Amino acid sequence: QLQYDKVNFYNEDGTIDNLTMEEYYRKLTGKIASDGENNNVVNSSNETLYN
Amino acid sequence: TLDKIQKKVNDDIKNTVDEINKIGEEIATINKQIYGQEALPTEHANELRDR
Repeated sequence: QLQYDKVNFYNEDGTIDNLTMEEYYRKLTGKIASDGENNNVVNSSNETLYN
Repeated sequence: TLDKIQKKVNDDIKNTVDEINKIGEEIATINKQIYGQEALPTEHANELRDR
């Protein structure tokens, strides 16, 4: 039953979750991937002008 | 489920927001890179404009 459900977490400062871990994981992993997306284009920006 | 998708639509925006806010300086800085008190000639700015 529980694995169906969204359950609560107080992260570091304690901010409140009511979550599945897969959500939890995804927001964590998603945080990394977004940066990769951002870094790549940002890098691309540095490249073209630098070239 | 109607309620769930409502909430999914909500973050999609915050998903949007993150994109623009992150973009907002990416472009602003990029403009900051092209020129300043000392100047950048034009011909490559074409491709920078292209970027």
